[PDB]
Amino acid sequence: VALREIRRFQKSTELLIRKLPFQRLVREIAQDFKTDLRFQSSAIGALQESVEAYLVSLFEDTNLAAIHAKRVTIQKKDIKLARRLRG
Amino acid sequence: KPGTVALREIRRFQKSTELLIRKLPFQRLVREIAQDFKTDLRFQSSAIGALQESVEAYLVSLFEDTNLAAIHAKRVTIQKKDIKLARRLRG
Amino acid sequence: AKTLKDLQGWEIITTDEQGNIIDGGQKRLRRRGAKTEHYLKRSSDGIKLGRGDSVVMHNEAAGTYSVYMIQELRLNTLNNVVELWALTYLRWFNELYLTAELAELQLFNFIRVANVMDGDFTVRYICEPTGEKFVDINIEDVKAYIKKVEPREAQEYLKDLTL
Amino acid sequence: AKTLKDLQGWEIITTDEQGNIIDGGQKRLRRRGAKTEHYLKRSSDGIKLGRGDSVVMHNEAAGTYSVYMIQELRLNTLNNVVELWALTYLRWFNELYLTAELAELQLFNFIRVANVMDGDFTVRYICEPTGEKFVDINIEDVKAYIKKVEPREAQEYLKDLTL
Amino acid sequence: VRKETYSSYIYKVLKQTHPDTGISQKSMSILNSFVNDIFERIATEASKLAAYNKKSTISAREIQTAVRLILPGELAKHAVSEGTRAVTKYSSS
Amino acid sequence: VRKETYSSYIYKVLKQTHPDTGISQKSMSILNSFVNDIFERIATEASKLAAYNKKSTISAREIQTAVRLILPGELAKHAVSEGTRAVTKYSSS
Amino acid sequence: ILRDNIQGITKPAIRRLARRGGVKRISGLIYEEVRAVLKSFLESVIRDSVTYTEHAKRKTVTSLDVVYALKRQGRTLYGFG
Amino acid sequence: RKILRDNIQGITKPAIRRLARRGGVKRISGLIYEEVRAVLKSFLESVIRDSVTYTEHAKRKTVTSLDVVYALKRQGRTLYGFG
Amino acid sequence: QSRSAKAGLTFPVGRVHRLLRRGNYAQRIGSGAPVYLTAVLEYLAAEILELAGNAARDNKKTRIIPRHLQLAIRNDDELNKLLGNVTIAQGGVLPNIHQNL
Amino acid sequence: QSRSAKAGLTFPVGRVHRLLRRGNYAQRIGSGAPVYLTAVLEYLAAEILELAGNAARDNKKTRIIPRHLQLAIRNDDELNKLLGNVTIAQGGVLPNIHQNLL
DNA sequence: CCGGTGCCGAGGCCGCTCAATTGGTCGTAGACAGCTCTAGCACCGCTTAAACGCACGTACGCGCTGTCCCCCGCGTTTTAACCGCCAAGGGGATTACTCCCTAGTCTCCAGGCACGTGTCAGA
DNA sequence: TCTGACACGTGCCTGGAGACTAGGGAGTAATCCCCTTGGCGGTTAAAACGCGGGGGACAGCGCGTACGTGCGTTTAAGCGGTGCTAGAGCTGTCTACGACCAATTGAGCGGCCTCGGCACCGGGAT
Repeated sequence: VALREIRRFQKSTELLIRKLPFQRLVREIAQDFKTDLRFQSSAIGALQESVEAYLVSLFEDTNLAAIHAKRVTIQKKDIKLARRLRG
Repeated sequence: KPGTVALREIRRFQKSTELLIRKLPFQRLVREIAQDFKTDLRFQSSAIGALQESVEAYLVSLFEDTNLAAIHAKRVTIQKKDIKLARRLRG
Repeated sequence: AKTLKDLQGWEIITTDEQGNIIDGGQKRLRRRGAKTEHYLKRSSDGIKLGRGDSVVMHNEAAGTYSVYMIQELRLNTLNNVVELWALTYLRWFNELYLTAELAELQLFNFIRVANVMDGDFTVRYICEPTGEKFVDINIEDVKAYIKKVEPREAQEYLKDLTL
Repeated sequence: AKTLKDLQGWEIITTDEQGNIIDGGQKRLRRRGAKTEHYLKRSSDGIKLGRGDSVVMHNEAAGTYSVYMIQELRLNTLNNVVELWALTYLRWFNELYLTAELAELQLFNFIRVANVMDGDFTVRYICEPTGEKFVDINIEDVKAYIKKVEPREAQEYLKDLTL
Repeated sequence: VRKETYSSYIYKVLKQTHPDTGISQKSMSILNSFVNDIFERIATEASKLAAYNKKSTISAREIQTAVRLILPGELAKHAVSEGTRAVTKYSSS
Repeated sequence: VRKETYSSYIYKVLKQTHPDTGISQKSMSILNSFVNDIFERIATEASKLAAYNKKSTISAREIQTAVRLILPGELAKHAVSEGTRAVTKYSSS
Repeated sequence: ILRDNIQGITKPAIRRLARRGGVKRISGLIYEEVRAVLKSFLESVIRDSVTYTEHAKRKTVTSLDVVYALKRQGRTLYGFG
Repeated sequence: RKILRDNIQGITKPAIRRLARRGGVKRISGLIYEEVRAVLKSFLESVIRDSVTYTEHAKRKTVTSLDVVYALKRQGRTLYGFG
Repeated sequence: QSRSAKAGLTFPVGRVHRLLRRGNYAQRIGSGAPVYLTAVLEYLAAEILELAGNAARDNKKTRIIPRHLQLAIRNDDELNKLLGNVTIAQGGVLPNIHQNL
Repeated sequence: QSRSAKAGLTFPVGRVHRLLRRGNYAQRIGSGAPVYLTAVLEYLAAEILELAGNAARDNKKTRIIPRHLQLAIRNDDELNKLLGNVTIAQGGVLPNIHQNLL
């Protein structure tokens, strides 16, 4: 059931993060920098395809950080080091 | 007591700012690495020390992250897998 | 203000500590801990525009006035000659409700200042543009957290005080 | 060769597999596995200059000839119009010793080719410019590892065969 | 309107090696931004490279050195071998 | 001969606040390369930022936007507050 | 108005991203940390894109502006310009 | 023309030990000194080759401090104090 | 007969020269520089298109989707080192798994 | 007087303008741009110099060694976020230890 | 750290080529001004995948212990790293002039851009 | 078995190509030193090796608790289809601001003394 979900979400190229939550998220973040600021409809999809690429590049390395410590389940201290080692 | 003069050496080399890597073996290393790129290629003596400082600041930044990866893995010693991870976490 | 043509009615007052001083060009140094404050008073009457003041301004499309509660002001940004993030107020379309919505006020709208408190105006409760969640808290409790703490935590403070 | 004024006596022969073909501009594609080879023959007599050949050239300061055993050749580098990393030989100041020292040969020095083997010349042992470590190995054992494997491992191969 | 891309040239260089394979417009924009990023990378490398020798003329030497600085491995070795073979045919005419 | 460094200006701007503190020549070259790298960063950012708007000039707004892009946080705010004050004291003369 | 929208991306979405990354099991306390990482990441990227748009006297952040902001941060995105 | 046969061993084991004590490492395993020198070889094989292409772009024969600091500036490892 | 035909390539030499002149990369520009950049851009586009066509032939599809381009890039070694800080939209991730899972 | 004296700054306006004109950044260059750039890098040099002076006065020294510049850059948060990919000649390392070692 | 020579290295002092500064003058890219049309925002609704829980076994995180072995540390040998010093040499500068190569300006034209209707993928 | 987007002729117009000019920047030769490299003594500070040991690394275990998975269940996410309107990207003037040409000049880059705070010692408490 698990590795079937890995094989499903590792072959298809769909939008993993939802569109309108990401829209509200980037609007809530950009409202502290410019009020009544519009977004291009391609720009939010570009932000989504960059954020879901950076998160997958972080997760595929914190999985290496988890299996380096002879464990399978990742932790908050795994991703803290996974960001802190390169960012 | 074992393991307390290592912290003394850490406190000595953290307060200091000298060159831990020796000059002439590093110079021979840079020369034998550039031997495959240009024969009879001379180096400026400032450039060798510049490469030594960049190598030193890259290696201590690798070793700090390696020790942090060992600390996160509930250990105090480091292994080859830690530096393999740190190279696969930094390209 | 928008540009330097509209910035000819204010000057940069850079208070270092809670006392009112200038000490040159922003202490001549960038100093942590002692967070610098800037309230810009016009030379006509000396009306202060500080971090937590409630200014009155006519809207750009309505014409009817509105109160803006200043949350932050940033000296010399890119599009504007000085930026001002202020919290909006709810118009009754004389009781005025509070709103945690940030906006930006220009210099050609601001007319007078009015410390709107509970019983020239009267606050009743913090509200929202959705039309619910009336929390009967005046502005005196949040201005200390606005003036003392940077607004990165005060935003979540008045967002958690609502709902 | 040094520049295009001296590169008018050779052409680019790009053999894809071990067979001798051209197939356009380096297979028209970059293909892994099938490592491409380049030996450049002059149009006067067709003398091959391949990866593992031993060419003869007069030195730039000595005048007496010297043998260079080609380890690698890189088409169209920056300073030279083609670069050639060749292993040097030890002059007796007719037996010639082998040397694992890389150098670069220009086109205005190369005269003839000579497959120097053990008993026009005679190899005795691999040696060094320090003057010791005579290892009586001919060049036929290393040319297969030169032609089959990229020189990043063949450098350590003939460095480990010495000492 | 009047926005130049590299769409037709990418389509023509695709249709002479794999003539039975189409290409999407999204992948066309991907390849256009890809070659534009490589163009501005080589240009901003050659600019700072000509600034280092106090020159003002970008030549084939400057772009060849910048493209052997940017592209890693034997890909640059095949790239300069194609570039010199093209510019010899160009300047020889 | 003819090496346009930043030695005397850095030495003068040091002594106007802490006049009893010396400075080594190695630290002087460090600060020279420091301000040269920041100048190169802001100049390349302003060049790309003027190329991104199809413009041909670099005004003070271009360098102000590029330096709000480059420097992080409150240091950029203090930097633009210093720069705008200096250009208003410069141009109004 | 807009508040707590970082809970709009939920823990099954982070589970989907983690299955794409190649994990087998994840903890239940990593979700707030992943949200805190994403908040700073989107804060930096959105701030650079807002700076790029506010430079050009526009009032709409374009895909070209956000791909320039991602190019400047060493995360060069393709397919938009 | 020096026979520098694997001078990556010239960075001896107490040198990596001193670098680790500067980095804050309590104790090192014995299968690390062979790996750290390979990491150093892989790093220098990039940065020295970049500096050699930089200094042979300008038709020179000396690798000056400007060449290595520009090669480190391009790689995102920007050195100070040399140019 | 034109400049691109005299070079013998399928990429525009004149557009490269005009963008090099208008991009503030130098004051003067030599003759061999835009045709050299034209040749290396044509070679890079031809190699990435050949690898994308190989991915499309190995995935039984007649059109280059972005997944074919990302699989062609990440399956190659030197193209991944050239495009390490490159995130392709609508392409997902390279299929790989760890042995310790 | 020069443009730096008219601006109220101690850093060269004309040298920065000449380097901007000879650096091939644009065909045209505005008037406020070189004085803005000199003001910015003058403020940056002044801040790093006063932090280096604080690091020297915390060591009872006057001549600023490069170790003082390293300990002044890395102790500040926003300068270290600015100079994240920097390498300082003769700087050593931060005095730093982890709690899971002692 | 007191404190003493001392030292070698920065700090003023002089000073002289030279690029910063001023003044006209032209010319040319941005600032206003309209417009227009276009892509983005709001909202209601309609399905509808999917997030949100409760159980629930269960399987790995995690603490204990127990062995064991490998590296920390010290003590003796050793060997080349640092210094330095002379000497050779070679390439990095800087004229120099010139020449040829490219910017500028016409100049002709063609090519590659926007539709477009015929044609080919998917479920 | 179904259809719905992608690809071959399509006028053009405006950007690319050829030709004809000078000017100015690189590219040949040419000094001459200003940096290297190299090989000599030397001497000593780390480097190498051997052993003791003991403390951390690895492995097995057993208590267990947080987590994948199964099944309702909301419920907010995705698509559509509206209307509308804010502003992006145009054209057009011109105008204000910069590039470029001589003149000038202080200034800020090199020599040259002139001291002056850091080094590392006796040795003392750190």
